[PDB]
Amino acid sequence: MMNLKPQTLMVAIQCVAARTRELDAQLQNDDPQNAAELEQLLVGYDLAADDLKNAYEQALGQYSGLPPYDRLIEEP
Amino acid sequence: HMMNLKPQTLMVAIQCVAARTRELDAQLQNDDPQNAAELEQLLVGYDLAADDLKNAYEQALGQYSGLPPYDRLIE
Repeated sequence: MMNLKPQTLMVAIQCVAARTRELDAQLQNDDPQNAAELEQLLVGYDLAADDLKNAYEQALGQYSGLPPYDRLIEEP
Repeated sequence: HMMNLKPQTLMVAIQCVAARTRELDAQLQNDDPQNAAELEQLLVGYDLAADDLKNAYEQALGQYSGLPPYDRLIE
């Protein structure tokens, strides 16, 4: 039940967004490797991303000066 | 007592940060010191996040049954 620190939330959000773009790039490759498995992972990454985003929207009211959420998830 | 992140979110985060940390460690052995300072600053941050994640996941291991050991996540 503890909260995560806002700094932790930024690191996690940026990390999962990058991993998500990495797997999307693989899947759009001409002859894809392990597609079923990448799609299963991506379900999980999206759920984690959505949960992080909710926690960050709380942080924005509590810790000053944080970037807008759309900046953290920018490509790049 | 309020973000209420799900255990599974913490698992994905833990794994993601451990992987990004190994990536930056690898890059530091490529023999290009150009941005070594910058990668080392980032690595401090990644380690801080990893510690905070680890704390939170240990709470989860106390509230819920059948979650994987922490060490399995960071292998």
